[PDB]
Amino acid sequence: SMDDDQVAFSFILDNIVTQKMMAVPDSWPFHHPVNKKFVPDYYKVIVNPMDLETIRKNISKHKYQSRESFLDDVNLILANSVKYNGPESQYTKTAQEIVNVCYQTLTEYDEHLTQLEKDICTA
Amino acid sequence: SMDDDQVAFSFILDNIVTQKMMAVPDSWPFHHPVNKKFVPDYYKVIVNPMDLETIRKNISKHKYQSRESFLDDVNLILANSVKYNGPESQYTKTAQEIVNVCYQTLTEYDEHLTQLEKDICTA
Repeated sequence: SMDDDQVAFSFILDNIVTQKMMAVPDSWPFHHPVNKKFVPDYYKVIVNPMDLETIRKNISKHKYQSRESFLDDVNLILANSVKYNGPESQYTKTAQEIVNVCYQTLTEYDEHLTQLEKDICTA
Repeated sequence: SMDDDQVAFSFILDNIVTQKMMAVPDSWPFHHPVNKKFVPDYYKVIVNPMDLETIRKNISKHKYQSRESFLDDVNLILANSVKYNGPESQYTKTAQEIVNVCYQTLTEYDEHLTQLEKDICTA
């Protein structure tokens, strides 16, 4: 955590979220936990909610040491939207675009992220 | 088929399935229709089953003239796994890697696929 390699890794993840994922058009409903005021049954339907703010808080606490656990939480946003909104919902298409810009940016950064992941583990 | 644009389009889709999607680790359960011998209630729960072999058979018969109909079947695999296995299931995570690498590869081939789609449409 105090390790600069961990901090640099978390910093890159945070910027995937703020520069790319939160920039998806109409993505605001995914930026924060679902508000039960407007979606009253959400937490009765969805057992493990996930949203971009929760991921950013995990990043700020250095809870991700490799990209797989980060991508697992990102993917959960989409899977939850398939369950709640439906597989063909406009919201699900937006969530898949959030996933796509994340996944594809992770691919672009593969060699950089691999080095950081190794240096986090070594430390 | 004798239309070379359609054949080339299908050929590219087929290679997205065999080179990328079927190469996902532990993805074999998605390669063929679910075997009810091992998953006895599957077809009682899932009304529109889908799998990668069925998609490949559709590709061989040139069912897809654009990426949209192809993606509809790809996303149906994921929708079925969210419903049957749950949003957090290891199987759903595998399905999401299949879907995610599919979108990423389609984006990589965008310039080829857009031209082919237009040349199929004009005819």
